[PDB]
Amino acid sequence: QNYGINLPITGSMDTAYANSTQEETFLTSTLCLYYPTEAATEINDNSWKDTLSQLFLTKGWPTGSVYFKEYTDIASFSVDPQLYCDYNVVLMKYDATLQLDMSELADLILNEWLCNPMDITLYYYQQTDEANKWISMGSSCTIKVCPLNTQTLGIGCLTTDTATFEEVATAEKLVITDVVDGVNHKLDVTTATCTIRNCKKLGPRENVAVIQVGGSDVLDITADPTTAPQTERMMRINWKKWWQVFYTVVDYVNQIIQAMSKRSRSLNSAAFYYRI
Amino acid sequence: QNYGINLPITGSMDTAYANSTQEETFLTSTLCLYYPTEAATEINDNSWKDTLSQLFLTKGWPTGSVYFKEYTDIASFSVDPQLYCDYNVVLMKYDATLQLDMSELADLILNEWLCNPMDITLYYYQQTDEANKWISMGSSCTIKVCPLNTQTLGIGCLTTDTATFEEVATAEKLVITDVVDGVNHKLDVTTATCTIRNCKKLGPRENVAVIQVGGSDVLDITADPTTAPQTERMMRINWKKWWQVFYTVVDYVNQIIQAMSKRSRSLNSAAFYYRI
Amino acid sequence: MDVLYSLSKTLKDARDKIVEGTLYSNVSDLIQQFNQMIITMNGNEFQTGGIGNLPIRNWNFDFGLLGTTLLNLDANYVETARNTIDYFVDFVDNVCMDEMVRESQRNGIAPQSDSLRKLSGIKFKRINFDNSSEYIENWNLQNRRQRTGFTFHKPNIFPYSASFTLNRSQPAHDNLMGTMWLNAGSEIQVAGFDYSCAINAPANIQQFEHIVQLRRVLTTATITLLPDAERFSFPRVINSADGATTWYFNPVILRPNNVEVEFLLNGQIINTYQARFGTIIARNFDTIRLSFQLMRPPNMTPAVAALFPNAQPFEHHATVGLTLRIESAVCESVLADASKTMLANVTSVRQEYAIPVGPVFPPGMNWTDLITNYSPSREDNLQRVFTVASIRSMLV
Amino acid sequence: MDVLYSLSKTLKDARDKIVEGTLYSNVSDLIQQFNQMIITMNGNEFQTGGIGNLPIRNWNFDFGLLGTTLLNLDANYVETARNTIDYFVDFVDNVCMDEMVRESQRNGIAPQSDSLRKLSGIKFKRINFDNSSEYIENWNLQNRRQRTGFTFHKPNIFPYSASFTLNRSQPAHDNLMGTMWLNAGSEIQVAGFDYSCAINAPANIQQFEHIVQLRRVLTTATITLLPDAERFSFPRVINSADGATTWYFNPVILRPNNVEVEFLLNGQIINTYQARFGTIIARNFDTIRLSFQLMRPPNMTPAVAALFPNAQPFEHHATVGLTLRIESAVCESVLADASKTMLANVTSVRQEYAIPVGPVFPPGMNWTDLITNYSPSREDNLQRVFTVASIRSMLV
Ligand SMILES: *[C@@H]1O[C@H](CO)[C@@H](O)[C@H](O)[C@H]1NC(C)=O
Ligand SMILES: *[C@@H]1O[C@H](CO)[C@@H](O)[C@H](O)[C@H]1NC(C)=O
Ligand SMILES: [Ca+2]
Ligand SMILES: [Ca+2]
Ligand SMILES: [Ca+2]
Ligand SMILES: [Ca+2]
Ligand SMILES: [Ca+2]
Ligand SMILES: [Ca+2]
Ligand SMILES: [Ca+2]
Ligand SMILES: [Ca+2]
Ligand SMILES: [Zn+2]
Ligand SMILES: [Zn+2]
Ligand SMILES: [Zn+2]
Repeated sequence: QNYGINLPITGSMDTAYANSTQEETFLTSTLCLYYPTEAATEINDNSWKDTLSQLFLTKGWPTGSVYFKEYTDIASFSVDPQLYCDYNVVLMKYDATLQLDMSELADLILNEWLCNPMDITLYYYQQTDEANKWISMGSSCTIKVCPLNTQTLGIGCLTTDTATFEEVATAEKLVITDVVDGVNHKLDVTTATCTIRNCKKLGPRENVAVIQVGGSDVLDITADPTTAPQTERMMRINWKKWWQVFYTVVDYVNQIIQAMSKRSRSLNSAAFYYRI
Repeated sequence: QNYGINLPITGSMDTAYANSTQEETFLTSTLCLYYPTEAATEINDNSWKDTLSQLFLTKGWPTGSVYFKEYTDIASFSVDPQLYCDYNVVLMKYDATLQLDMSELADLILNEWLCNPMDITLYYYQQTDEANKWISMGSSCTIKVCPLNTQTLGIGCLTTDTATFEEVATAEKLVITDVVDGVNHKLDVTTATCTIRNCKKLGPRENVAVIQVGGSDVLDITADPTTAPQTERMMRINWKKWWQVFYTVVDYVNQIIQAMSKRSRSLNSAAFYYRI
Repeated sequence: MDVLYSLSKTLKDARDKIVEGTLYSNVSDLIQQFNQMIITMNGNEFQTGGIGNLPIRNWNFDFGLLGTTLLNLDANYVETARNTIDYFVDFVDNVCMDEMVRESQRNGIAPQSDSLRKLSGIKFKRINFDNSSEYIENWNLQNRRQRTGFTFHKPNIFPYSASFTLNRSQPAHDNLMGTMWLNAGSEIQVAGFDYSCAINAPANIQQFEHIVQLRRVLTTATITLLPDAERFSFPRVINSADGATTWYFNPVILRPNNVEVEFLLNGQIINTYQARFGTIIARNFDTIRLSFQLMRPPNMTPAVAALFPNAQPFEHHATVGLTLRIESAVCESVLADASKTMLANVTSVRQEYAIPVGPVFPPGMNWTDLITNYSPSREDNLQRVFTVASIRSMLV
Repeated sequence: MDVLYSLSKTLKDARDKIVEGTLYSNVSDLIQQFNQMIITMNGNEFQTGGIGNLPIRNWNFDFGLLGTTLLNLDANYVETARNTIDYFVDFVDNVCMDEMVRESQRNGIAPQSDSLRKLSGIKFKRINFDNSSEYIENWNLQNRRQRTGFTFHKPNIFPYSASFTLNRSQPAHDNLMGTMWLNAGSEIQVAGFDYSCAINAPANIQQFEHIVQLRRVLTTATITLLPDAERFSFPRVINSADGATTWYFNPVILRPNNVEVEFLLNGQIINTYQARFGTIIARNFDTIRLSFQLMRPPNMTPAVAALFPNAQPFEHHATVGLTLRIESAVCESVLADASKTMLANVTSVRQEYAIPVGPVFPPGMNWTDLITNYSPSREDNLQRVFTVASIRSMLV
């Protein structure tokens, strides 16, 4: 009711715990499962979605509340991951060659971003703070950078000649560009094919959990080299069949949801802060 | 916040006024000016965006803060409008023929919406309360309605025969359908080229301003026939040249922003909140 | 205190009763009292203090007695008495001024000036006689911890406060729900405003509650309760709680619904009035809880229906008022009121002689600060200076 | 009260001094006082105890005087005295118990039991003599409205309260800024915690404030102030404010910065200590304002730099603390404390005889509820029962 203003909340250290709200949340919340195409390929069962829905129903989720979304691969899914369920579980297959992209994908959907437009060829752009990144997304993101000095002359690059621009991204579906802060950079991007946005990492996103299937711990959702935070929403499982993976996800859905929380930026309380 | 949103805020009616926050707002905000193609065509300058940015700088905005987005026309712009900056001023050209489409676009961008997906092919949908509408967007949105009764048989229509449906929309980019509340309806929509969502108008969107270029006051952002609220964010100007229009927008940017409230910008750029 | 009051009372009685032509039997007791005062005061030296700009004054008493042999008083007798009375009145006025401009944090009820401390000695107790004024009566009663009472017409009990609470708010400040109030002196004007007119409230009712905590208990209070708050019924531009911006208020007054005024003492309900507005009695209370509801009128003429749309923008904001005036009450503690001049006298004396701010009272004897922080030490010092002010006003 | 105390004091003296072999000159004045007491009480009927399970006891006094003629006391004298003393001690104990279990909203300072009402009569005032105990001395001073004083070791001035305030919080409770405190008895332990370690705070400083409003003014208070709050310095899983969920607190303690402890009276700074730890003195205050700061260390070793990342997740939460113990203080009102047994005596008596809850005190004489809502009526009743309990403990 008092939207758009922060008020202190006081609580006594002896208030009685409410009962478990897990059953009510499962009843009144939707769960979107994101899996690669090859998972459905290897399952081969036409009615597998219905079977998993019934299994979730045995786990307490009402029929039709759980959604099963499909994506081709990590690179294509990364073009614009749009997660709209209350709870999102993204199954991500591991690949040694795609490690950074995997990280990028995680860094794109495990955190909340406030993104403004970027108009290259008309503005020079700085990255103000640690949280100011440039998120480029599209069919093919190729980004080249020319750092300017205080006199606007490029450093190791000629503003007139784009060919001398230092190159940071080549044919990427998603790329997070972090440049030196306090330096104005001219940018060259395939605007017709990729869009770049000036984004601020506001904070973690709590309704999305990425389960990495096979591999080891490789995700890095923070640009700082000295931190590789393995949060509770980044899980990892060893596998040989996708059916076992899905059965594990259904069986331990309580643990998955416990590691997740309702999107704070969303819902009525966060009204006139950013969204809703 | 959320643990204190439902807590009172108390203020004394003698608290001294703070200084103007306009300069700080411009220093920390982003401005998005939306104009039609004819504007850029008529200006016929390749450095007019730079001119506008520099003039805004004279008016206090930093260099890379004012952004320019072009749309073909009112009907095209209404397909998934994307409001990007903190402050979004839309120069909407007036047409005596596009009156309802102007009203629908203004309704969609001057109010906040909470939208859920509809399955017209399976379920029969009804509009619960006076705020419950249907919003259909697409390349070609044609929507036909068959009202039903408590026994599910149609009235003036047959569910099997779509041809008898009481058509409400044809060849539309954006349409806001408002049917009688409490009556179950069966819908035929071009699901191939049209997406229809069950939406609720939560409230005003205060960071979007609409300047109607030319014409009279014809906007009707409210379905209720008895009310046509003209708000601070629904401006109207008379024009002969687009350059004078943009000069007027730049010069009175103080008044325009002062007529808009920040903190209304969502994390996403959509005109609606999508909830599964 | 009783001795200073007795001196002043004797001098006032002598001024009123020692008049040309009067029967000696009219003044016999008064003359004996006055001569007792002369005998007691003779041979004593007093110094009224030099605090602030109040000048140091020395007082020496060597007076003759008033005659007792006349049958009727004559002009010579009256003038002879008036000389002594004038000296005594000047002395008592200076003693009262010296006491009023002093305070202490330990024994604020005890004398603070040198003259009043000297007068507290046993030898001056002979001067003591009829202690009939309200303030001296209360002083003697509370010295024995007997139940006291001060009667106040319009007791200045509420510290000045013009505030508002918002229960529904947002940066646009165009759909606001809350209350605004002025608690000033003996009056409370409160108003609950809902901008939507309870369009989406359950039963279309918006409940408003206002709680006022009195710093002292009031008894036998007569109170007027009017439905409307005329202070919050016109358009206003009101600062925000943090002062960042202003918001517009455009009230349209609806009669409050289910009005319930509770008067409580120590959290227990003593008095309760429901939908009553003429004149009510709160017999003993320290808290006032006002409940009033904005009920959306189910039936509206076209103008009324137009004023209240189903959704935003809301331009005519439904406001329900309330006005509570404590016309008269009784408090066991001294209070400023509309009729008495004690506070004004003490403040005037402290301002005239530029008394430095002390450790007990707020600067300038500001009543809002005092009644907000009405501590027992402040109460003791205030009762002392108010009793002394009344004693002074008997003469000056 | 003075008469009951005089009876008890006479009996205690008689128990301690009327001993075999003692010189009569050691007891002569006491024997006179005792004989006066016997003479006054002879021929009087008392009834004690008709509330709760307290039995009805009837008391009749027909006793002989003690002799005056001996040089040293012998066995006969001691035996006669002992029989009389036993009866009188039983009577005084029962009268004290009868008074301790009664309360009144109106005149709770005045006697409640019938026996103490009878003993307030003039025909018993002869019993009155040396009133030397702090509680009876305070009682007499309060009767005359002189400044009273109760000395307390570890006064129980703070009602028990273990709560917290979150100034920044989110549903996941992983980036939290706020304060948590225990205000219990004579101790205040307050800790300000920032999960980001003030990474984004202006100047890398997070300000924490904590205000404790004492229900009574304290004077001449000795305070231990220690930098750390050990109670809030270990990993803890805490219920949320509404109790719908639990959150995690993994503190890492940094020393507080710009520690400013203010002791305020009427909202004015009486005492103020800036970065002072150990023993401090608060001479007169009713409020304690503790303001401290988490200052992010400008220089860190690799371990410290690792504790506090630049952004979430924050696994180590920077906490600053403060511990404030009131060792000894003086209050104008009775209070429970660690050394006295008045509250324990009254509670024990009310529990042993199943005294129904009254209109003044909370059930079970709960001290937290009593000092939370320490009203004047509660204060008067409590001073009465505490004085009676101190009188009782002289004999029982
Ligand atoms: C909570 O759980 C308890 C224990 O099972 C049960 O008695 C109660 O009905 C439940 N619901 C509520 C609302 O307390
Ligand atoms: C506000 O404006 C006043 C007057 O122009 C000026 O003195 C002051 O420094 C300004 N800044 C603040 C923070 O009040
Ligand atoms: Ca990549
Ligand atoms: Ca180069
Ligand atoms: Ca950077
Ligand atoms: Ca890293
Ligand atoms: Ca249309
Ligand atoms: Ca038809
Ligand atoms: Ca409808
Ligand atoms: Ca309308
Ligand atoms: Zn406000
Ligand atoms: Zn001890
Ligand atoms: Zn919480």
